[PDB]
Amino acid sequence: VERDEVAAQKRELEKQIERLSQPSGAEDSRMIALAERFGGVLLSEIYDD
Amino acid sequence: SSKSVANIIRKTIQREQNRIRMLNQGLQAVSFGQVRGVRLNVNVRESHAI
Repeated sequence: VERDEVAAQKRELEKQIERLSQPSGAEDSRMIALAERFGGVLLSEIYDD
Repeated sequence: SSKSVANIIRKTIQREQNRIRMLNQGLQAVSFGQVRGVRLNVNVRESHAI
């Protein structure tokens, strides 16, 4: 039980880490295709710096 | 990291193509002998695109 609880916490941590990964950490699940399919740029990336 | 490398290569290629296309506009309609225009053709090699 302790192992499974720790594993759930772990999985949440890696999911959170991944969500910030690429191309610039955002809702990249579909934001990617939604972004390159149209000649636009992510606002968060625009304000990246 | 590999995905990021690929994306940055693609972005740089697009930017350079845009810049070269912009520069190309100034050489339109240059009359030299039978020559009437000059272009810098930029392309992505298939052997590297794949």
